[PDB]
Amino acid sequence: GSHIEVLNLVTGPDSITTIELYLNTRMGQNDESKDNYGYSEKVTVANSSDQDKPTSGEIPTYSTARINLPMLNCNTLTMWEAVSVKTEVVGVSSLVNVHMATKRMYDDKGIGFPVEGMNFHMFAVGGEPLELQFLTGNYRTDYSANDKLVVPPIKHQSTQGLNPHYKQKLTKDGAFPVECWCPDPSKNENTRYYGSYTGGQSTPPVLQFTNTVTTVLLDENGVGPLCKGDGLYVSCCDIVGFLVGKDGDMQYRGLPRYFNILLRKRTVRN
Amino acid sequence: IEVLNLVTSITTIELYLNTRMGQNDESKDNYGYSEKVTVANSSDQDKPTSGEIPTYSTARINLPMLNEDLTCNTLTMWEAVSVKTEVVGVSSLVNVHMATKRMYDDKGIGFPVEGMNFHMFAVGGEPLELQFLTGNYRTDYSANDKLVVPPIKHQSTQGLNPHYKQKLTKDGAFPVECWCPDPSKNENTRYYGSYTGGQSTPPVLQFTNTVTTVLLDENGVGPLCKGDGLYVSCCDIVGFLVGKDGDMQYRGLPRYFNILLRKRTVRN
Amino acid sequence: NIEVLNLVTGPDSITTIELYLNTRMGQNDESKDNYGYSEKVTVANSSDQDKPTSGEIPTYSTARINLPMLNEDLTCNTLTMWEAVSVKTEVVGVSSLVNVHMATKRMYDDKGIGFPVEGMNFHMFAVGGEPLELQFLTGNYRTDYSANDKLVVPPIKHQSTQGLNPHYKQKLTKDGAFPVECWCPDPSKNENTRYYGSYTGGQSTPPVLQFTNTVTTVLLDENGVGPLCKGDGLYVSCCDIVGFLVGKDGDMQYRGLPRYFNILLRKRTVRN
Amino acid sequence: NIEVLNLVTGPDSITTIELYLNTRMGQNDESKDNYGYSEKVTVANSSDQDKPTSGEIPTYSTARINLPMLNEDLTCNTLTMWEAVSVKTEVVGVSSLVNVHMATKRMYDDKGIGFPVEGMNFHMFAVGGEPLELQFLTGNYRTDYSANDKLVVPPIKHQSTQGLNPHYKQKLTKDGAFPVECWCPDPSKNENTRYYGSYTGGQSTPPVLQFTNTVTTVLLDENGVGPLCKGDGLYVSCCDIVGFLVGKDGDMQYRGLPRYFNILLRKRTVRN
Amino acid sequence: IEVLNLVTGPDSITTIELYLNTRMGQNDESKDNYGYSEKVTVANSSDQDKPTSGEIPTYSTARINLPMLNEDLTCNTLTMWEAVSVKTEVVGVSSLVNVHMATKRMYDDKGIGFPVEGMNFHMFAVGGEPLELQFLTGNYRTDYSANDKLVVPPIKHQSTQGLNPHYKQKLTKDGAFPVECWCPDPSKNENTRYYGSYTGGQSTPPVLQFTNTVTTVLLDENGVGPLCKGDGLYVSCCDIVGFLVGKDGDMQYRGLPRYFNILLRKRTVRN
Ligand SMILES: CC(=O)N[C@H]1[C@H]([C@H](O)[C@H](O)CO)O[C@@](O)(C(=O)O)C[C@@H]1O
Ligand SMILES: CC(=O)N[C@H]1[C@H]([C@H](O)[C@H](O)CO)O[C@@](O)(C(=O)O)C[C@@H]1O
Repeated sequence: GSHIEVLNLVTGPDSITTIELYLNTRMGQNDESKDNYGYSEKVTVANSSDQDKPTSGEIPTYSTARINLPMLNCNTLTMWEAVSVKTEVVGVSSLVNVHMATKRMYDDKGIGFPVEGMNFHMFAVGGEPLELQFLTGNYRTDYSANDKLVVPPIKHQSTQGLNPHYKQKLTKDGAFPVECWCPDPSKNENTRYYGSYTGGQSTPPVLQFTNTVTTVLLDENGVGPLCKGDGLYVSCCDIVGFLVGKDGDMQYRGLPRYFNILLRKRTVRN
Repeated sequence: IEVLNLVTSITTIELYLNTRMGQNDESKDNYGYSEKVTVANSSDQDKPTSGEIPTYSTARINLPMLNEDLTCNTLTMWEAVSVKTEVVGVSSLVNVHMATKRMYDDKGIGFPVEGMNFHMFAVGGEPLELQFLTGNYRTDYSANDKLVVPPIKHQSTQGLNPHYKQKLTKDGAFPVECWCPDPSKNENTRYYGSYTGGQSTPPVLQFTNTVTTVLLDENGVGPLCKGDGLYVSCCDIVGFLVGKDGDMQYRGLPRYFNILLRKRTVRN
Repeated sequence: NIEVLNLVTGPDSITTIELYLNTRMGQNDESKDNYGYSEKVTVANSSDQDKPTSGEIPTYSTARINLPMLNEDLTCNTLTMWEAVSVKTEVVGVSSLVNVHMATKRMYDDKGIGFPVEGMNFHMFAVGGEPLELQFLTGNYRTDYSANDKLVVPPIKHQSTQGLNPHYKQKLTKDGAFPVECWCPDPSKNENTRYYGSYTGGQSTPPVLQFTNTVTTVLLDENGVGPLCKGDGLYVSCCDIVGFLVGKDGDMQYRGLPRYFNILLRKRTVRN
Repeated sequence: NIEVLNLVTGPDSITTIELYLNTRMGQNDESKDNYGYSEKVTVANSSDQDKPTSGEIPTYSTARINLPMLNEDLTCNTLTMWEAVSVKTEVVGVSSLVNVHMATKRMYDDKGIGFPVEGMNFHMFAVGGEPLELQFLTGNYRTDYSANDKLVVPPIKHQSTQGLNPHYKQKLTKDGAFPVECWCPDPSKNENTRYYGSYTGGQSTPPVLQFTNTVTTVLLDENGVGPLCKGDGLYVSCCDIVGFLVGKDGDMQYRGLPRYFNILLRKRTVRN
Repeated sequence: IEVLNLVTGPDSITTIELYLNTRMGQNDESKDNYGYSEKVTVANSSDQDKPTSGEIPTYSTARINLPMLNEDLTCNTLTMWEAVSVKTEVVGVSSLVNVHMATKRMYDDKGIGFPVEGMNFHMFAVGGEPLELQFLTGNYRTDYSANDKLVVPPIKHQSTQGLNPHYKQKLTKDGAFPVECWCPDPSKNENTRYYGSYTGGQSTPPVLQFTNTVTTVLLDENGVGPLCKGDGLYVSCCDIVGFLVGKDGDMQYRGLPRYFNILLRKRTVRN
């Protein structure tokens, strides 16, 4: 029904390190050598809810990585503590393109449709894998066209709400569908996550990019994510809209995300 | 309640509430949605079908029973200090392959869940106090006798008539469309709500585990839990699912709560 | 104006006033159908034949509240007045807009939802120590209000009233009588009132509304002085249009919601 | 460059100026029909035949206000100037946009509301101690303004004026005469003026407007110095376009609203 | 660069003022359509995506010479100009209050001409060296050979539809680097501050502000601003305010100029 012991900071030289990385988008065609890279395959639409079987590659998934940190280690131990992150979406300016082979405005005389519609942006930084809760708009969705997707082995009506028997951890890049996995708010004590969704059909994307913003990862007690086994975990998804082909066929478009994470040495009980 | 000193003594309570859009049985199809919306032919024959009406989610939590010294003139109560609350499953709206109407002459995406959004939560030391107010005084709720609605109707209930009140004491039973928070009461509850209307309006939603909502009032006093009960209420409508033929259903999402409480001494 | 002196201290120096105002959208009789809405909107054939029907015009809501009497003697060197310090105010019944089964026009070839109340939003409130002072300004100087002689409008019309003509003023002294479309707060007066307003227009625009019991609006001015209640009267005014209800055949009515107020006042000494 | 010294204190060291400016949308004669609107908008057949009709072009509103005389000996090493410290400004008549019964196009097969005034919004104001300095910049260098010889525009046309050509400048010295479409604030000058503006475009966009008497805008710069009023003149300028009125047959006109100002000034000593 | 103390006293501060005109595609100030692109064209297929010359917006940029600081470049410390703050505005916003140009129009040829509307893209950067760029495109197959004055990579690969760090550049030429395929490199630009926004969609209302009252601080979290290498200050921007829709539905980008007023101070550094 209703429901690590942190000591002092280590000071002096080499008590701080920074980790820098980017994650490329996982919209469905996730192979950097292939023509549709950075987009999904063409979206298809189920005839009925009990025949909802998306094609292989039409499904966005989370991006994720584990980064090795310098090895630190007794009655106490030292852990890396994530203090802050500077993060930005890369390639926003690529959306200033209206000459691609797309549907166009004004009786074939106007601009090509820009990438537009649904936006979904999330990132997470933690000291262990992001903990996931299963929740879907259709419990009957059949993911069997792509056995590389990680989804529950059984299906039940209750998964259109919150059924806590259906959980996971984000342990693989380009494998956990966004549409059915979300952060588990009853866990993730050692991760910070931030997300937004703007829906609708052809909604204008609203995006910003700057190298001047720092996000503090410390909690209300002044403690950041503590990196278990000297691993830092970073996850994200950045859907910026749909590309609309000549005939009306549509694909998700995603952009990469950059991270610069500041960490510090923290002594902990052992 | 005359509030005295803090006891120096803390606890947290964690829970979620599932949405009550109308199909509220977790074992059946369409859980977390309403039944198909229907439309009255006239205002004097406005009788929603059973299960097409969203209602408030709510629960009462039994807190740890505090020692009380009835021989003395003070008592200890739990005081709700703050809450971290989030809508769960927002990413589930990133789905345009469901059996829905679709864009661009049957070649484009399925329509995502879109349209009206309604988001509210409340945390208090007693049931959320409600005021009746409706868009149509004549609405007939008799297709579902489990709904809690007034026993009589009157034209004046399209505005504020203070003779029509209730308390949110049952989950999945009080229609959002005719009950709102009573701003003349709720001295011992904090509530927060928003509505964004229109037909096919983009949902705009956020989720994070980093935001704390302070529940202390202007005197530094949080909700005080009468009889060791903590009351949590919400509703989170994120839009409508548009079926192939244009039939529509409300879609709602669950809400998570993590409430911090402390012991407070009060006059008995 | 009033010469403001020190605050009065002690255990009787504060009071609070709580009230609500029901909306005045046009059908303002609580015993009748369509309460809280206007009558059906009609459209002029030409600007010189612009005569709204009775009850299709929203008006301001207003009340004067009697405060506890101060000053048993009025011949004194100084007097005491109630000073409004702050207000907690909310729009009531926002959740009532979560209703798409009313007898309305509907989406997707008669299969989808009923249209929710949507379109133009207009929200304002005022708290003062005397009636809200008003300036006339209209979109059409020729508008003929004679279908309803209970509306308070100027007795003469002139072209210049489509801009600001300071010869056309009034005070908000009657509930449900001053049309919103032709009367606005007079920004050259209202020294003893605080007012706040917003407008979001367009045809079928989503209403965007909030409600909470946690927000206090401070009424003190830049000198730390709130509205001072002349004759021990507190004046509260508002209007809250949340959109239009679209009937089956396309006919439309304004929809308004009530507003709640909880006002904190304190005793202030003034020169007499 | 004026060298600022100390503030002058004591009685009579502060003054206030209150005024309003009526809108200059194109029909700018308060005695005539359509005051506060433009004439109907016309559309060029080609960029080399872009000759707007007289009265279809919004212009800036502006006034020079004579301040109280600062009488003093002019031969000494200091002088006194009025310094504008802050302004409270509001758009007047926002509630007038709550009107959907005017002779307009209407919604839902001639059954619904008249279209409210909607679309493009442009709001700007400026307070300074000399005229607002202007930069010419246009969307079409060939625009022919000769239908109305009272408009102030450059005497020559050149392709480069579709960007910033610093040889094309002016000063806002006349009300209802400088078109908004081709004159903007010069950001390389205006050291002695503060200006603030916003534009929201699109075709039928909802106007989003606020009004309150509770907001003060500080005019002091980063060094604590406000506009200094040369020759005891205070310059106020604005434009407030709130959208278009859509007539029965689809003909459209700009609609503007007046703006109110309350400006606080103080005496400042300057080097002579 | 090892940053030491501020230089104080008379002449320790200077200001730079400039504007940059927009580079939408027709970038010749003596010709018609200046400040706009040429007419937008649409590829028939992905492998025939070859924009016409002049239809492609590029970044504006300039390097400004600052007062010379070091007569002897072999001293054990040197002085550099440090950019502290910038006041920047988009110029000519009021020019968008124009609905009588030769455009498509509303309401069955009776209403207003369409105003410039749709996609907005706004960015500026101030730094002590050229803005560092990362290549990223919506279509690796885009053929820029209709205009060999555009600076783009000679070899393009599918991986350029995401972030491939092998594809970088520096913004060293005005009116030459297309916005559609070059963005700031977030893994570099340690000595530049950049700010950008994009609002997309088809006919979206432009939402724009202008004022002379806002100062943007360029100091980083350590209190250090961009340090001007070789006494050069680098300013870059792009301000797309939408499209002009011609009578027949043909569309062109419209851009506006941007003004900058930059305050700089003398900073000692190790040499
Ligand atoms: C709100 C309302 O009154 N709905 C009524 C509906 C609608 O008028 C039509 O279905 C059109 O949607 O008709 C019913 O026969 C039905 O379908 O069950 C009765 C129901 O009470
Ligand atoms: C604003 C206005 O002038 N309304 C007038 C209307 C409208 O012109 C039409 O009904 C079209 O809606 O016509 C009336 O005969 C009516 O219906 O009562 C008189 C009324 O004065």
